[PDB]
Amino acid sequence: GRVRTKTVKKSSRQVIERYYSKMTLDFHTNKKILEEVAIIPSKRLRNKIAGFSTHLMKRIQKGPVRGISLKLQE
Amino acid sequence: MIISEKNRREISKYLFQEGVCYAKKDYNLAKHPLIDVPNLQVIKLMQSFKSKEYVRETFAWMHYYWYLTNDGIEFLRTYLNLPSEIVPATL
Amino acid sequence: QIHKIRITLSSKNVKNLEKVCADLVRGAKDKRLRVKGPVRMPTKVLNITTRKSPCGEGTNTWDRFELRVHKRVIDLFSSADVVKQITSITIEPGVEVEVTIA
Amino acid sequence: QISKKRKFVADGVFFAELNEVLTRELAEDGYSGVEVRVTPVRTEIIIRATRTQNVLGEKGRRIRELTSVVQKRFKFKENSVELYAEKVNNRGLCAVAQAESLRYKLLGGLAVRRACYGVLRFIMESGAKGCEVIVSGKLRAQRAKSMKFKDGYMISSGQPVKEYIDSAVRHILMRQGVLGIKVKIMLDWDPKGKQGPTTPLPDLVTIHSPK
Amino acid sequence: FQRGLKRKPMALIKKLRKAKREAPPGEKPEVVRTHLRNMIIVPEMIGSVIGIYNGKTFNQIEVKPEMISHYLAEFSISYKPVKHGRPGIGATHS
Amino acid sequence: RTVKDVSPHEFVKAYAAHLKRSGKMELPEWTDIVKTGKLKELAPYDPDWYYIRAASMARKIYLRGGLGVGGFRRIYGGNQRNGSRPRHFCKSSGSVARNILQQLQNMNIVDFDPKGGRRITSNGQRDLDQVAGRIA
Amino acid sequence: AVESVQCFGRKKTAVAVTHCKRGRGLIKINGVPIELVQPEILRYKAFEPILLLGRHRFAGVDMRIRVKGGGHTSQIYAIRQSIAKALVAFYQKYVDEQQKKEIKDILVRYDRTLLVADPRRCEPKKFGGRGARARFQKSYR
Amino acid sequence: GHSNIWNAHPKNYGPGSRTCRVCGNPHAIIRKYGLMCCRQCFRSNAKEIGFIKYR
RNA sequence: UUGACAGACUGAGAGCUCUUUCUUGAUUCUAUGGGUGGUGGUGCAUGGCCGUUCUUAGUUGGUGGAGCGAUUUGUCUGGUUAAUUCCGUUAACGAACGAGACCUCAGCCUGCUAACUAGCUAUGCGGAGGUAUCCCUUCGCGGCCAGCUUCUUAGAGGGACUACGGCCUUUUAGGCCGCGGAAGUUUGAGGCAAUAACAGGUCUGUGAUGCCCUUAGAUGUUCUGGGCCGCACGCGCGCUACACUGAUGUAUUCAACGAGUUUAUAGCCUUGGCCGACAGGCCCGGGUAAUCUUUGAAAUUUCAUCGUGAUGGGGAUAGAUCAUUGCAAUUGUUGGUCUUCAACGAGGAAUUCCUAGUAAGCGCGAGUCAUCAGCUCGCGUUGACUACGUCCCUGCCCUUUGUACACACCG
Ligand SMILES: [K+]
Ligand SMILES: [K+]
Ligand SMILES: [K+]
Ligand SMILES: [K+]
Ligand SMILES: [K+]
Ligand SMILES: [K+]
Ligand SMILES: [K+]
Ligand SMILES: [K+]
Ligand SMILES: [Mg+2]
Ligand SMILES: [Mg+2]
Ligand SMILES: [Mg+2]
Ligand SMILES: [Mg+2]
Ligand SMILES: [Mg+2]
Ligand SMILES: [Mg+2]
Ligand SMILES: [Mg+2]
Ligand SMILES: [Mg+2]
Ligand SMILES: [Mg+2]
Ligand SMILES: [Mg+2]
Ligand SMILES: [Mg+2]
Ligand SMILES: [Mg+2]
Ligand SMILES: [Mg+2]
Ligand SMILES: [Mg+2]
Ligand SMILES: [Mg+2]
Ligand SMILES: [Zn+2]
Repeated sequence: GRVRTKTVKKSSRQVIERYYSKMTLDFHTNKKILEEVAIIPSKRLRNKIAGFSTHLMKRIQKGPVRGISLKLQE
Repeated sequence: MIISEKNRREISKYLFQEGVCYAKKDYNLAKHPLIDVPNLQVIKLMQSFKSKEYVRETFAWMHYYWYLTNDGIEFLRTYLNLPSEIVPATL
Repeated sequence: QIHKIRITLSSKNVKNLEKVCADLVRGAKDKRLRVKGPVRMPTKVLNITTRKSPCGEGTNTWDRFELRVHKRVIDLFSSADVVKQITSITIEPGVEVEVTIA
Repeated sequence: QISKKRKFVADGVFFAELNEVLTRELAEDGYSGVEVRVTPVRTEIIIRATRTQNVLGEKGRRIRELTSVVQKRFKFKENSVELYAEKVNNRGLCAVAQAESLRYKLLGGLAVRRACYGVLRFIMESGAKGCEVIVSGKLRAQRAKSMKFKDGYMISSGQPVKEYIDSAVRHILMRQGVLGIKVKIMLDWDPKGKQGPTTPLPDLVTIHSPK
Repeated sequence: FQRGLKRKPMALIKKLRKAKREAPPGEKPEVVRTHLRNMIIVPEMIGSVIGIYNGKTFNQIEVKPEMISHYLAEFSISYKPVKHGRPGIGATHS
Repeated sequence: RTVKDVSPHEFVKAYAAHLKRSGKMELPEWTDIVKTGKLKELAPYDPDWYYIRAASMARKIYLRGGLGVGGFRRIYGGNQRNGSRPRHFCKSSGSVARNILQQLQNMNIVDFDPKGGRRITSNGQRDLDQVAGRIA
Repeated sequence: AVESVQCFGRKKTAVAVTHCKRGRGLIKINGVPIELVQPEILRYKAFEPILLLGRHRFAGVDMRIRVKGGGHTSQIYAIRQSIAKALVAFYQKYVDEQQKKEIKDILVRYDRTLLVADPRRCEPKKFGGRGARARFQKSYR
Repeated sequence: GHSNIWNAHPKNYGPGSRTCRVCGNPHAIIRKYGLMCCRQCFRSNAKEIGFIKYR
């Protein structure tokens, strides 16, 4: 199966919380943003976190997501 | 162990002159690499010195390493009749 | 007073080997010399497979031991004195330098 | 004039033999390790130890003797191989030094529990992320047993073990047998690389603070 | 023979010659005992009385014309032929 | 039309026939008594096996001009059965290859290569090309 | 300026390279006509890129193919893949993209392996058995 | 013993002519690349020699 | 106190010992303590190492909650995952190991860097063929000032993240299918791998080790020879077969992982030439290596002979004889030639491994190696059937439940 681990989930949540302004819905742009604003030891981990962040952004566009606190939403 | 006087003199001279001496654990080796004397005679003479504390012995990877001490230096000087000024090259 | 100087570099550390190659290349370039290479030979992989157990009991498990040797070739069209001066630069441990003619 | 394979294998064998010889000779003097550097017509051997005074001896007599014996045994050309003695930085972060210290304490009659706890505390206060000490053998009875002391972080699987973990094993020849001591120290990330690996843990992600 | 015999086979042949010479007329030569199991029988050795070591004892033989070009080991068996007794415990039910 | 443009089997047959018709070959007296290699169990079935082997070898030298007796032994070798033991590669007879090479050199089809082995001569190239063309 | 392309097909360890340039429409492998490729049974696989497109499309290009590695079947598969890729590249770089797309589509509709290399490779064997998965026979008594 | 007898047996080949350079045992000697080390000693000293386990 | 000529003794040019008597000089001999060595016992005294429990997902603190306490919660009803992986529920909150991450190999890059120890392209020359000048096809050699890096090598990077579309699922975690894509089982295969344990193996790997035994007529060491292989019998892992989907004899031509010298006349891998039927021998030489062996396999493909006959299947057994290694080949070391031509006609109860470049067939390199591979570790070549489900058998993980078990049901 493909279940994101606690590390990926936490990293994506924190990245979205801290840099929601620059986030986009495109995986490549999100991964570039992650490379810019974070230190990820592994490229595979970076891609996984970027994909999960894109998914979380897609959900946020629909509406509130539990576990993520956005200043503008609040 | 029976050792010829010339062989003993050569071993003592080399030991005093160099301050250290190694030997592979090969009893049947015809000649010591650094001394013309047989390896067995060299090893047994060094063991005799170590028994009475004239030398410090170390063993590792099938090899003997012998380092002269102060008592060994005094004994070698007295036995070789060398002047007190002459000392092993190590110092 | 121009000769094809052959430089052979051998090491177990790819990073150190590549850094030394780059330093030699930049040193040669700074002198307006002609540099050919580095030519990277196929990696030599010394392999030893030995049984893990020190005795004959248990499932026969084996340890695959590999020692990789990396070789590089650099050719310079210059004189012995200048190539010697270039090679005089500091070289980290684990890298073996050999300089010859042809 | 030998092939590269044999040359490199011989270099490794020489390094291992020199390491073993130095350990055997400087057991009591303290021997953190050895490093071999090869330069044109010159080879340097650096002995990392906690007590360089003993290694050098009076006026370098012991180190000169070691250099001479090493050269004679390893066929090195006269005045071509030379030995240096160097202090070990943060000796508490070296398992070999800590293992030797524990061996000395146990041989001195000190209680195993007290010695292991002292070693653990010294390692932790020296800046180690975590540490573990294992003492195995006949302790207090004819039946052998194992004593484990642990404190702090520790990893045991994956590649990061090879760089973040520094481990040592030693034997103590007691009156009634042999006591095996294992020391395992987990280092901490060091950007400079002097005191720890210059690489972060694979599963460590840091997010820069937004402006 | 091309590679050449060492000193021991030559000594054995000389001893056999001496025994044959000292043998009284019309009588067999004395026993010559040896460990050389790899010795090759040559025609000159015909009629000699040889004890061949088999690892425990010197088996006695007399050299015959038909045994030339053979090893002395071939006529001094080093093992006792096997005569089988009843199987012991653990021979079956494996 | 050259050798490369014709089937190897047909060219081998045609060149063996041409070599036999030429009459310059001097078959050794033992051609009817020896196997083609220690790995074989029986002698070649075809009486013209010597001419066929000569034609095949000549084609091989025409294609590559650096082959030797050992190379031909390897080329014409194969698996050897060892009864109850597994099979392994085995070399073929070297005397046959040496004699065939000597005969071809005598006929001037090949010559010694400066780097070692044998090389096809211009006359050999011409003869092989004509045989290939006439195959049709 | 010479008008040519070079495209490689792969199958296991077999590598084939097709050099395709302007010409009268000949096709040769290692200097031998493609019609004589061995084994004779695999001539259909060898010619498939040719049977699908027709000889007229090849009538204006000379193709020289050099192969190495692998085995008898792998070399032929690499040969056909290299032929297809070389023709597609030549049409792309000297012929209208419309015709290039048409030939690519017809080739892919028949077989995708004609342009995409098969990634299968031999699995390393593990100790405790003769094969990658096969283990030594187990006995309990 | 007598010089011509004591240790007079040739030792130019075979297991008896080779021993581990570390422990001196004559069994399981790894002669590849000139290591001349028994398997146990080599497994103990592989890291120091420079042999790494990748698979 | 050592050594030794000759004779005897001895398996023996071991002065081992005796006869005969020469040489050497405090190095030894004798006795008492103390050592030393031992593949000598003890793995049920131990260290280290390895195997197994156990390939599964499991394991444990701090502060809180419950209980008088052993203990318990955290570590869970449910959904989901390969996963104690996550989503959530929640007297638990925060954490630390294991898992994952990680590292190695393979799979894609016509994009970057660089290749006379790798190649391609075109040109110049030359050979052969075709109309023989010019033109076309195919080969051989040079261009460090012909160009280039597609093919080969190896460094840096890119690339896959279920990214995108449709359904199901709690607006979650996620799952199935699908286009595209080199790759959509964690992309494939490995390395590493927690707590706690076994009286599991190893004292015969170690100058690792306690205790016990022996220590000069030795359980030390060495030499000679034999044995470890001995053959009414039972068992395990395997090799060769029972044949025509084949054997034999031609012709034909496609790999990869690797390994290689003391140069002495020469030692390791060996090219080429000559001799020979083969086995092998001799002579020039190359390679300390992408430079030379390496121009480097078989199964397979093709054409003939064989024709259902234990037959040209099968190659056990045995005779004669010839070479190579080795100081030594007999109890055949191994390798050749001819000859002999056993069981075996597909195998009972039982029982092993295996889900894709996998099983199976085919061969090749390395370890052992003076000479021996039917073995082990790797490599590639041709290349499938079936399933993609279950707990029926054998076991494993969690929960509930019973216990008179705790040496724990082999109770
Ligand atoms: K143990
Ligand atoms: K608690
Ligand atoms: K013991
Ligand atoms: K051993
Ligand atoms: K079940
Ligand atoms: K479970
Ligand atoms: K009940
Ligand atoms: K209970
Ligand atoms: Mg971990
Ligand atoms: Mg893991
Ligand atoms: Mg013994
Ligand atoms: Mg045990
Ligand atoms: Mg509590
Ligand atoms: Mg609990
Ligand atoms: Mg390229
Ligand atoms: Mg036990
Ligand atoms: Mg046995
Ligand atoms: Mg087995
Ligand atoms: Mg080939
Ligand atoms: Mg028959
Ligand atoms: Mg047959
Ligand atoms: Mg089973
Ligand atoms: Mg074996
Ligand atoms: Zn060893």
